Amino acid sequence: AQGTKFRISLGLPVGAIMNCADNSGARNLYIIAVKGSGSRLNRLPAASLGDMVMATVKKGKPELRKKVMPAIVVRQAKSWRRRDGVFLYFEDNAGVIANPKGEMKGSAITGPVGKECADLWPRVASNSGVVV
Amino acid sequence: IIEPSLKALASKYNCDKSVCRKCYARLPPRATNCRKRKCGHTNQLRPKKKL
Amino acid sequence: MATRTQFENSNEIGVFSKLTNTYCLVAVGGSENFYSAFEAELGDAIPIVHTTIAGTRIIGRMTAGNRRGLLVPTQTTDQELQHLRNSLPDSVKIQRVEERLSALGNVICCNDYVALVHPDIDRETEELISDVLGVEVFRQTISGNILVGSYCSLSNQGGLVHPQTSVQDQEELSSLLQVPLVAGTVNRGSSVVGAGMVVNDYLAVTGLDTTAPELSVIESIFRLQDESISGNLR
Amino acid sequence: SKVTAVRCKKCRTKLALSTSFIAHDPPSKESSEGHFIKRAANSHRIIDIQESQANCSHFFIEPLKWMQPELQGKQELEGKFSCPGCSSKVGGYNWKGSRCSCGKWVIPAIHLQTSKVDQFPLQSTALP
Amino acid sequence: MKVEIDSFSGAKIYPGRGTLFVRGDSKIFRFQNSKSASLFKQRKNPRRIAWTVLFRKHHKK
Amino acid sequence: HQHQNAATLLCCNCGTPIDGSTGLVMCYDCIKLTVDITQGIPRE
Amino acid sequence: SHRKYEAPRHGHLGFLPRKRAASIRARVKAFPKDDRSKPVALTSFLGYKAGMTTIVRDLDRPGSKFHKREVVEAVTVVDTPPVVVVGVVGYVETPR
Amino acid sequence: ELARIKKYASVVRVLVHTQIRKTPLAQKKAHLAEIQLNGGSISEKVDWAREHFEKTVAVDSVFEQNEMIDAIAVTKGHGFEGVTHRWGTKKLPRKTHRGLRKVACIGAWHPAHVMWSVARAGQRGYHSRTSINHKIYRVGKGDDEANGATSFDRTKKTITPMGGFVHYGEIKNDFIMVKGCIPGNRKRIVTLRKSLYTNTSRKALEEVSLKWIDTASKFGKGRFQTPAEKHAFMGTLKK
Repeated sequence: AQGTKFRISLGLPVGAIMNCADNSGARNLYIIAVKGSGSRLNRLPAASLGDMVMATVKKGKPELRKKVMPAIVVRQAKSWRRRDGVFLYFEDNAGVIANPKGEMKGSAITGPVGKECADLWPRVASNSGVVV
Repeated sequence: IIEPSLKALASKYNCDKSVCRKCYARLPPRATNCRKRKCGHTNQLRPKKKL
Repeated sequence: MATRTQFENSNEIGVFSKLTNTYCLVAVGGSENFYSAFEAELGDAIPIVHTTIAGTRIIGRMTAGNRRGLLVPTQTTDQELQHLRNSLPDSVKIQRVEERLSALGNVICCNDYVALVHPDIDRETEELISDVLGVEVFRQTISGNILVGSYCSLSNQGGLVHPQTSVQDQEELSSLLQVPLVAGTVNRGSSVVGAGMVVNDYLAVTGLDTTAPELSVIESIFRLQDESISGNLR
Repeated sequence: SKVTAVRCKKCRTKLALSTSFIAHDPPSKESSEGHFIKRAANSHRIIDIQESQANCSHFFIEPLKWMQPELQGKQELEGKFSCPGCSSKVGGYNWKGSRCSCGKWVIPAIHLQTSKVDQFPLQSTALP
Repeated sequence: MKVEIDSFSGAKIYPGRGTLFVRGDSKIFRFQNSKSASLFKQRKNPRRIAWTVLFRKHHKK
Repeated sequence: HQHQNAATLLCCNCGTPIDGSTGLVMCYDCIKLTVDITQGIPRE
Repeated sequence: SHRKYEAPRHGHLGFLPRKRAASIRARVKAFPKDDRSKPVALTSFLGYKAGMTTIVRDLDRPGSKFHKREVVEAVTVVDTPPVVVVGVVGYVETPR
Repeated sequence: ELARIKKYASVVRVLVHTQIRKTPLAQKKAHLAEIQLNGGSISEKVDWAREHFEKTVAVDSVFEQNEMIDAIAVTKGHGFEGVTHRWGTKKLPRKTHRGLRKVACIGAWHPAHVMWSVARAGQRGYHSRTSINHKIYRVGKGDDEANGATSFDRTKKTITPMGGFVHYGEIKNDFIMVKGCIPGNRKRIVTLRKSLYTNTSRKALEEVSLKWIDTASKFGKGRFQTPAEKHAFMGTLKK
């Protein structure tokens, strides 16, 4: 489901609590896995801007809580290197929740969206207000 | 679409063989013994199943 | 008429293409099958342009345009701006726009005559849209959503809107847009109707998983529908 | 009722009208024809039983005018054809059978698969 | 190749130099080095930092 | 005269007429048997 | 007893020993294959590495996302004065 | 003796040496080496080297732009390094007595010997390495003040940055500019070799044309390229 993306710096390991950018009632997401992650002894699998993570809701609507459901990172605080040269980074981490196809459950996104997420996922760019 | 004069021409190389029961080898249909050595030249042969 | 096709394996066409009355825009990473959809049906009337915007392939959601003009965001480079000013005709004007709201496609829903913009867009853009596109600008939201370009496909004839939309507010927008409006779903139950499909006067292209009752609703409000080769020879 | 048309998806070409459609509506539902039988190599031995589907997923039409150069040129017993503007596999022709997905038999068959084609009314819009 | 000016003081940023910062209120900030960046995190005012271009325009140096 | 002749939604799967708002625009007789069922269990 | 959690080896075994080289000029172990149809030219060159600097170029690789796009990249500048020949030496082939 | 080489002697090398006086190194002792020839008809190979005794051999006669080469040198050294940074192994936890930057289990009981494959501390660096497939971007001449200039840049400058290359000096010579890092530190004698095999895939056949060269100061956070525009930016100063 996930296409080709150039490697960017991994800023979100397992156990991170990122914000929730959409309007599906959830307040923050708790990352428990990264889809397509590697395998190394004692290594925590880490996420990045645009990866697809399995995540639970720790705060928000009680209907959304206590179930594991996939999510997509839209902002990142660790600085990454774009190919055209610049090192950039947002202010906080953020994610939106999705079905395992990649379609989005929320209606809109507040805050800016990273550009390598809008190219990779077609639904996130449809609901994005500001692209970087 | 297959013109069964040619289907009979191809089934001699594919379907009309025989199979050894022990080593699963592909053998000629008039054979009596398997030609390999890792099954000990066994003679328990079956025909190959047709489609 | 109502042709269906898809970019690489995605149903949405409005993200990856921008179809107008006098031109067309497509992204560069396409197969031979996706390009042959527009080339076979538009012919040589309007120029098809392969382009990218801001280093992206989402040019249907970054740009905003109609018959008369095109608006591109700030991160569009000078190499991509000089390419568009050649391939498009001399009638259309291309203008770079300085925004905080970068994605102009989700923000602006426009045609030849009437445009709806996001309510938190600023006044220096409202002066810019009305003089470049030559369109009256109306600040208004689709009943529950601020992204008016993603959830409301619009043409000169009619306009398809978000499915969860009250009838009492459709009559508001039809009073405002002066075109008849129908709510519906495209791509087998996707509420994002502006990003799933594109439209102009003589063509409307949507995704491959758009079902047959959904395709009836599209061509009806847009009024693009209308034989001797078929017959019995026994 | 009114006449209808069968337009090709991704071609937008009218492949077949009504005044066609030999619809053969009832399946048999009995054990010899309503079920799909897979025998064995020998001795009339049933290995599989499959239940037929709900609705007949084809359109059995008369041989039409646009089909004629594929049926005159290299005339054979079975094959397939396409839309005349996109070269996509729409339906096959067969002078044997291929009952329906739902199962009866037909006649010598000109089947038009209802996957990747759709049916619209020939009259004006419904105006909902 | 475009040369963007530094948002803190006044400097010019040739390509492949210095960081970029996207603040949560949708505004893009550019920085040429960690001097003008780490003075931005401490909430300093560049109309009162003396070496900046924005200061030397204010007193007409 | 602003005219909004829409028949708010028709359906996704079948051709049956008007459904309502708030989602589920799928003509309930469809979703009872067609779509998946998403039970996915053993029943014996 | 077994290792209880498998993991790949640390390090590379085809680069042993890690001992200091015999000279600051590293030897060339092997030269390219001789093709006697072509005119006479040399096979290597000696130079002195100076430093690094940065470059910007238009990437030209079709089917990539960075096609017709500027990329920055790191290059190394090796200072290269002209090199003068002072002798020749011929080797015969023996069975040893 | 030259009739001896023409009759016998399958392969033919040529003893060359650099010119150390045209170089900001403090060393006065040149580096002698061998270079094999790949001409034809080994009587003709020594007829080539007969004409070139005490003759200079240029750079552009050997290499050209967009060619894949190899870079062979001796690595930067670091002296006696421990078992963690040499082999990249895991650090022990904090609670361990008498040292945590070690390797815990050297071996098993049988065999009663330490095997050759364990990680063990010693010399790190100063090894001979070969790095293949480095792509040449620019071969600039010596008496040419447009070394840093490009077709899209149009400013007259050398590739020596402001204040010179750090720890090196001045490139007032010919030079080779190649993509990506070369083994060995600065001031190191580096052998560039032709490619052993013909490469095709996609990346050897690419042709590059540069946009811009970075000649800002390497001596730290350099913010100007040429000193003609440092003076225009800052204005008139006291000195």
